[PDB]
Amino acid sequence: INVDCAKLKRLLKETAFKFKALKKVAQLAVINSLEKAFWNWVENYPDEFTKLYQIPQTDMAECAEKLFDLVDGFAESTKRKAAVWPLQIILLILCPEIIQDISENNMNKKLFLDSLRKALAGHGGSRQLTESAAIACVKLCKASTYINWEDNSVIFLLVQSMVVDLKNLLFNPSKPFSRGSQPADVDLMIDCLVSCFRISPHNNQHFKICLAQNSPSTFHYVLVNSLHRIITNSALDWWPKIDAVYCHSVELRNMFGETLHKAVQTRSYKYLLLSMVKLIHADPKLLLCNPRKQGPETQGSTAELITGLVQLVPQSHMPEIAQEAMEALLVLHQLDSIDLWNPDAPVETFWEISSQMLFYICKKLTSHQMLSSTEILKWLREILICRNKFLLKNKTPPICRQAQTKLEVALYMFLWNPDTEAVLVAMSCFRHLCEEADIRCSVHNLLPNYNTFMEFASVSNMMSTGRAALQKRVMALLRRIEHPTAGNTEAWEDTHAKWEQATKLILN
Repeated sequence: INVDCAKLKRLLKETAFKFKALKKVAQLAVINSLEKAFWNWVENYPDEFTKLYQIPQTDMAECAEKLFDLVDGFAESTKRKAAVWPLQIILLILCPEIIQDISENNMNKKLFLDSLRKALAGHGGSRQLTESAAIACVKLCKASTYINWEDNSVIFLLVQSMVVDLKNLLFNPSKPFSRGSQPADVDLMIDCLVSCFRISPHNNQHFKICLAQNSPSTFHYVLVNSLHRIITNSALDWWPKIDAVYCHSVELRNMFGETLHKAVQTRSYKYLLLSMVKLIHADPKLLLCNPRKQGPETQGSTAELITGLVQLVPQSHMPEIAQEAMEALLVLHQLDSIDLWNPDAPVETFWEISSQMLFYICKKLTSHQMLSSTEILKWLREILICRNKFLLKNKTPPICRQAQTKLEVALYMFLWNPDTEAVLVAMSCFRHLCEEADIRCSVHNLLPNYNTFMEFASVSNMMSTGRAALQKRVMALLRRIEHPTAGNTEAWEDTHAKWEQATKLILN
């Protein structure tokens, strides 16, 4: 439920005065709800928590102390004590004066708080107390990033955060004993890392310990997920940002290379690659706002990245990854992002890599029939539009006419495709091809059969019916063309070869 500050006071007051003698197993779920609602109160209301640290409403603390006392009595230092500790911590955050006071009756708070530090180093005790202390401290760090430099617990934050009692339990390159139910609570991990970044942006040890190659790739998954979170969940901790992260980038475009090489051939590499391609979808600049090794021409870095993406779209072993690779390659082709592909002379490198990408796509597409093919075909539509705009925003075929002809080879070869959708999409995107030829220039000697292509646009956008009637319409418009082309002839020969194998197969 939604909970505001006065509403929170009402909730905790009501639960407080009736919180006597309630059932312990009932009180466990009560404590869990009391934990959960506080975060919603944090997230929806931006600055009311800020106000708490300027004008202390002592009524909230007075209400919270009774809950403190009964829950502390409820522990008896048992396993239940663990379930005390997270909500227990939140409470202290809700008493700004007793934090300075704790560092007569307030001595009771000391008997967990120092004990908290005593359990934060994992000194003695059990694993359960250690884990619960870690969860509580992570929630503490997550809370205190909403404070704006009042320094009440920011000094206490610096005490318990950059201590290895927080780090070396979680960010330890070896001994990841974290828990047994899950290999590592990546939500716990991500909250600790993200909070530590948004406290000290220019500190870089915690980035370094996970971006190491000899570091286990679980840390790498944590890092890429955390970067996606920083990309998305903005406006809170608004003063840190990814701009300091921009420079620390070369090992990312490297790590993409090694992980892609592994994913060509445990099993979590798939999830890790999925996360990285999702991040590339999230922000284009990060992998390429870098020292441009694309500038060196022996192997262009941005070109290498694009080819590494393109190697994934035809493969159906990892179909969902193909869906976001699809999307990411679409996003890189945006009007702003392509300028980032090369700081200097972006036009040549952009056109070369776009021509190479269409060549590889059309060759692999005409090579064989795949299940995703129609979707891939739809993708080509958008790709064409973007590069069309590019030339219009700009106003040479070493390879461009080769991939150009290989495009309409695929268009004609899908004009016979059994599925209706592929026929509609190809017969639609013929207009994009002819409109590109229009933007190139009149006489249209560069592209013959132009009026037939406009007629393809019309026959695309009258009507949708059964397969047979559109087949006759396609037959008629194919009959109506008159000027031979290399692409037409090549498509005919390829279809003839396919027909020979098909008929030989059918007869036997």
